[PDB]
Amino acid sequence: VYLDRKLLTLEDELGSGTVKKGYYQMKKVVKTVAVKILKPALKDELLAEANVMQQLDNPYIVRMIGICEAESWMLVMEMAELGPLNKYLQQNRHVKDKNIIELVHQVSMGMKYLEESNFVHRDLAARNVLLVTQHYAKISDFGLSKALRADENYYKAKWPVKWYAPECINYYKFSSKSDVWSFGVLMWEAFSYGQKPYRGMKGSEVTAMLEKGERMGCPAGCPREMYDLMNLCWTYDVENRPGFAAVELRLRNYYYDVVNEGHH
Ligand SMILES: COc1cc(-c2cnc3[nH]cc(C(=O)NC(C)C)c3n2)cc(OC)c1OC
Repeated sequence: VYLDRKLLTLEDELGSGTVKKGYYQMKKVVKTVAVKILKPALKDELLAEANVMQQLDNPYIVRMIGICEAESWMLVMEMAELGPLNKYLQQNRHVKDKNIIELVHQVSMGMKYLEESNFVHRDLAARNVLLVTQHYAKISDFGLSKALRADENYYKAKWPVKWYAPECINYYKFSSKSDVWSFGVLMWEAFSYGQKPYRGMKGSEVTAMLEKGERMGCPAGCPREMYDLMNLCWTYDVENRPGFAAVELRLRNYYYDVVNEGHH
């Protein structure tokens, strides 16, 4: 959890606090890492972030190496060389539909685990799915994430409104079902090859559209089954909206179906 700064080697910027690629000399190897670096509230956020990641043990969730205090406060995590899913698909338009399915199923597996762990993510978007390889996705960015109280199935709170469920907007209530809503948006982005959802619309206009029972259209080349899954994620009523255990299963099965044809 606590790291020796002199074992860390930063490069002179992935994004902009800032995220920078670095090297942490480990027990025997040198490990490539991503380092989140800050510009009191800001410092406690980072430790809260680190506390959440510490509690999570799953192949489809970014792993924290530890925290560092030097020039600035620094959060050191495993590196995802291919970066954010939305950018990847934007620059790689010929990624196959099967490959996209495989990646979003991987995200659902990570989310299924987060649910069983009683954590809400609250920033689940394609920008926060990071690619270790073209066939290996991990969930990142636990800056807004909350551990649910033992006696509550939701957390009561700028928001990424286009990814938030009606109950988040209407009642400030975040649950795993809210994350499922965000996952639908993320699915939409993945099949739209990393285009922004609700193009040209303001936050308030989105809320209005959703209130009328309208949902985003089926992306070009997206299988009807995956668009059916998207819309089910976008179930307005929280009770009728599926959980991640159901979602992961629907994706597991349809991925295995598609794989079977790739041979047939
Ligand atoms: C390889 O290209 C990029 C890679 C990354 C990146 C890679 N590995 C990571 N591990 C934890 C991260 C992390 O905490 N990321 C937060 C920014 C979500 C994180 N971000 C981020 C990028 O832009 C943000 C990139 O595009 C230049």
